[PDB]
Amino acid sequence: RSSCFGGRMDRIGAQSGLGCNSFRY
Amino acid sequence: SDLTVAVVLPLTNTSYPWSWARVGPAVELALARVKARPDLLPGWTVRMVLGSSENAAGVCSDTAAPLAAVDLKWEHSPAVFLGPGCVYSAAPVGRFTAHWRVPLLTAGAPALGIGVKDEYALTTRTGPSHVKLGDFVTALHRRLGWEHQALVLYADRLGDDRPCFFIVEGLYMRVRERLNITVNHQEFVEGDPDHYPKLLRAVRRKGRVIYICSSPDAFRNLMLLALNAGLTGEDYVFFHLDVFGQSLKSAQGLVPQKPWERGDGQDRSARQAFQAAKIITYKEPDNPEYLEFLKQLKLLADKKFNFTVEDGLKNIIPASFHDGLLLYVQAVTETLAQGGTVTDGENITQRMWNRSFQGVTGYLKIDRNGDRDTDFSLWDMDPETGAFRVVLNYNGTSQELMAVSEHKLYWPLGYPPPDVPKCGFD
Amino acid sequence: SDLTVAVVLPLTNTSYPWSWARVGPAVELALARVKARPDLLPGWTVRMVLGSSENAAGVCSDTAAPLAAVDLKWEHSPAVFLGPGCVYSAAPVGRFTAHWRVPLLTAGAPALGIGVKDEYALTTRTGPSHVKLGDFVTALHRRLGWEHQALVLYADRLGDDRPCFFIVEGLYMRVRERLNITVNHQEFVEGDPDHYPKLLRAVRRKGRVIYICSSPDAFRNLMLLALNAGLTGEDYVFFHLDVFGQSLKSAQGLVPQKPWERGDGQDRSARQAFQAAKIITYKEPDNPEYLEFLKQLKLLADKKFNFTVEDGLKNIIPASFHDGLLLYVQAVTETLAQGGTVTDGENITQRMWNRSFQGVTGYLKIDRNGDRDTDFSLWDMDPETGAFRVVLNYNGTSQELMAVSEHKLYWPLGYPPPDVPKCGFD
Ligand SMILES: *[C@@H]1O[C@H](CO)[C@@H](O[C@@H]2O[C@H](CO)[C@@H](O[C@H]3O[C@H](CO)[C@@H](O)[C@H](O[C@H]4O[C@H](CO)[C@@H](O)[C@H](O)[C@@H]4O)[C@@H]3O)[C@H](O)[C@H]2NC(C)=O)[C@H](O)[C@H]1NC(C)=O
Ligand SMILES: *[C@@H]1O[C@H](CO)[C@@H](O[C@@H]2O[C@H](CO)[C@@H](O[C@H]3O[C@H](CO)[C@@H](O)[C@H](O[C@H]4O[C@H](CO)[C@@H](O)[C@H](O)[C@@H]4O)[C@@H]3O)[C@H](O)[C@H]2NC(C)=O)[C@H](O)[C@H]1NC(C)=O
Ligand SMILES: *[C@@H]1O[C@H](CO)[C@@H](O[C@@H]2O[C@H](CO)[C@@H](O[C@H]3O[C@H](CO)[C@@H](O)[C@H](O)[C@@H]3O)[C@H](O)[C@H]2NC(C)=O)[C@H](O)[C@H]1NC(C)=O
Ligand SMILES: *[C@@H]1O[C@H](CO)[C@@H](O[C@@H]2O[C@H](CO)[C@@H](O[C@H]3O[C@H](CO)[C@@H](O)[C@H](O)[C@@H]3O)[C@H](O)[C@H]2NC(C)=O)[C@H](O)[C@H]1NC(C)=O
Ligand SMILES: [Cl-]
Ligand SMILES: [Cl-]
Repeated sequence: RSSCFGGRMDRIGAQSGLGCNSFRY
Repeated sequence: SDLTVAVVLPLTNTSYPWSWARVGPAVELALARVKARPDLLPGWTVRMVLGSSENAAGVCSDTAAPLAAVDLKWEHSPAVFLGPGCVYSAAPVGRFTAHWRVPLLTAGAPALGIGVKDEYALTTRTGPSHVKLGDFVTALHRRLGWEHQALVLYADRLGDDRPCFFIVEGLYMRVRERLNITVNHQEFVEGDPDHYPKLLRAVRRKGRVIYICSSPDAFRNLMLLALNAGLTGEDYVFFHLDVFGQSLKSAQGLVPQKPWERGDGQDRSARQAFQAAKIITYKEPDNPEYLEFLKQLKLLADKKFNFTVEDGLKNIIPASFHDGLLLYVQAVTETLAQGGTVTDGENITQRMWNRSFQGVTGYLKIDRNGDRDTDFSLWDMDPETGAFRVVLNYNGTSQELMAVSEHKLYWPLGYPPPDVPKCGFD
Repeated sequence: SDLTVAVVLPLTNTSYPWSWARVGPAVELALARVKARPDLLPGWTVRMVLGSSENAAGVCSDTAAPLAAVDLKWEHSPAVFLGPGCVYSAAPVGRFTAHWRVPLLTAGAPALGIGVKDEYALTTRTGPSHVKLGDFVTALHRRLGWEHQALVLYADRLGDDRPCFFIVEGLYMRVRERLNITVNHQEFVEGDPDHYPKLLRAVRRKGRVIYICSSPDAFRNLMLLALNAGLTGEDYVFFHLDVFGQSLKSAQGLVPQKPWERGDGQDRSARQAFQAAKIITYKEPDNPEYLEFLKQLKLLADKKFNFTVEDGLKNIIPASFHDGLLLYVQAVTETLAQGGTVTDGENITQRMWNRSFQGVTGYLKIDRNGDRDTDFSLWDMDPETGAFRVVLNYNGTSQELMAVSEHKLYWPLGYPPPDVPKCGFD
């Protein structure tokens, strides 16, 4: 598991990160 | 001479709010009311073709659902799709129906990205949206002085539709869009005890206004540990993002409402803990048409679906499918009334959008974006009895917080604690 | 009597390593060699039906590709699918073909989740995988004493296939699976200047062994800023995750190789900065069959595809489509040779899996998981001339790091700097 990586491959799950460490969004 | 409505929902699994055993009779009710109305599609015999969104294991599927969509599209060439309600089912079907120029209606699919109607064109959401949760949280913060920092904890079950992720995503993005405060977030796994030291540590390091999206028991255990570690309502407030009220009984009977009660000898401890806890849910519709709808839904589902529809907030999903269907039939009839056809997807959709409507759920407003405004209730406990009751109500169209039955928001310090502690978080 | 091969790739857009203008002639070459081989499917006339994975704007689509897959499946009932190479195209098509019990072959789709063959059943990857990049990074750390901490920076263009995200996900998951060291990660936006103070600060706060997946210019600018801020090879090492060697010319000519050279008067500064920089790429195949394949690929693409195939690492994708196709044709012939049929997807697939093969890319090994082992080169600059050259090579099947042409890995201190600084990061 991972808070940011491994969660499906649909653009619906990449609209905010939210588990990830990002400067965007 | 007849309208073809394609349905892609769970036809066999009856665990989802949008399962067919629950949506099917609500849709049959809406069709039977279209017949009895001479102002809604007079003469058209609206037919329905069904397609299951669930895979072989019986859970909703990012594969079975879009396959079902293509299969109904070429076999029946429908004018409108109904469902799916799962996010990962609805995203591919939504993109198909957008490409096919066929309107899509659903009371599910509340995820942030479905709202990008530039992509999910002619998708109309008549149920809740998770950005609408962010509107409520925004209004709550504006009305309570929290304008700095909040912490969000959320957990899902591996392999589900990730409902808490999408809930938190909608709250997070909309709230930072409108308040630009610091929203810390953390994912955990409910069954993994390693996370509970980590969560409790993050609770007392990353926020004091704390939203938690989890199961009732996880939220309960988290509260017990927060009391055991000396986190009380004088410094912390724990909102449970329980939009379907899973931690509560139905609003019909079962008086009173006790989520901290469990029968494990910890109930006395849990009540003292839950003094710092408030529950955010969808609002139960008030209007008497809703209660009459519930009676007819229960009858028709126990009749032609062999299913027992129990009371609860989840019934607003079949009720909204029902309302959305009627809202659509009227829009078609209006399009026909000006020379259009049942396939003028864009014309039909724009008649439905930015429009108020009266349905069994009462007043329902489709916003400019094609999404139903969503009303929320805030539950709080009575320090005398300990039971939880609605004390605040949020009208999603007007974005107003109205007190409910002259109740007040309980605070151990007489007023809400600050979203930032004394001399910083250190 | 004949074999139907369905293709879902970019038929019009020629910007992708797996575009048809480049994969098409390499497949034409592989079919022509199947004809000339009396030991590969004797008598069968292998036909090809094409379907474009790209949408109306001409980029690879999570919608056009699965629609194309359904359209070819019902119109031609193929026995095998070729492509897509984009992750978001390949994931839905993969789930369809898994459900259809049809084998899938692609030299693209390198994302971590395609590796879950429990879901993407009968998907065989004959090109690179990003978990294999994690294998290489693992072996690199084991051979250099970095067993504590690394930092990964990555950036994508909004609306693309997120190649750097998936690169970093593969590296991240595999490296922590095998080494369990702390891998810090941070996403940025290349065009947003606000991020560069944040990145430079995170560079000197979150790691000293630093991997960056970005465009060549972003990596260059980051290096320039790191030198300007006093970050040299005595404490920091910056690996550029440039798997297709975009920051380098082709290995055929263009001697020498200078990625820091740009012609903006900063080139003298960039060279001193790039003293701390090394480039990780796929390995150029050595065997003379590869060079002969390149010549025939260039001839056939300029002939029947009106496209000019230039030299570079990207040509390993069409070469692997070619090789995978032959590896599949042999597997069918073996299945036919024991009474099987062309539709025995599981039998055909298991003959391909856990199998070594000889193709134009040389020795290629399909692992137990259905994924081709991937070899990587490490580029380093010569402190005398400043040009970059391969100094280390990774064999993905044997997981061994072999020095190249008696070169040494350049270090300003004579040995690699520690992955943790003196008295902590403070
Ligand atoms: C959440 O906030 C929403 C935003 O204000 C509320 O919407 C309002 O809803 C009311 C009715 O529910 C609606 O009132 C009028 O709507 C008609 C359109 O303007 C108007 O023609 C009506 O007037 C007629 O009927 C009345 C008797 O009812 C007569 O006295 C009049 O002479 C006339 O014949 C009706 O008054 C508002 O327009 C509407 N506002 C907006 C901005 O849409 C929601 O009701 C509220 N929900 C809850 C549950 O509180
Ligand atoms: C990356 O590492 C891989 C793992 O070790 C290497 O794989 C090895 O590849 C070699 C050839 O490239 C292969 O050698 C033998 O393969 C046959 C199967 O065992 C065997 O029958 C062959 O033997 C025959 O031919 C030789 C002459 O070539 C005769 O002398 C023999 O008597 C016999 O007739 C051949 O020797 C290894 O088996 C294979 N190892 C594994 C574990 O798969 C890759 O080659 C390497 N790649 C690079 C680019 O370095
Ligand atoms: C009706 O739908 C229910 C929820 O969608 C479903 O409950 C869940 O069932 C799944 C099995 O599909 C359980 O989980 C597992 O999922 C994968 C698939 O095997 C495994 O690899 C995982 O490790 C995990 O064990 C869920 O835990 C379970 N959740 C709940 C709340 O019950 C029902 O089984 C469905 N029922 C029917 C008849 O279809
Ligand atoms: C061939 O494919 C190329 C890459 O897939 C593509 O380049 C890219 O084109 C897109 C436009 O589709 C550019 O971006 C934009 O994407 C959306 C859709 O409009 C916008 O909302 C965004 O804001 C963004 O502007 C990319 O920037 C661009 N990238 C590169 C590296 O060029 C080509 O256009 C494709 N060409 C043909 C003929 O199909
Ligand atoms: Cl669904
Ligand atoms: Cl593709």
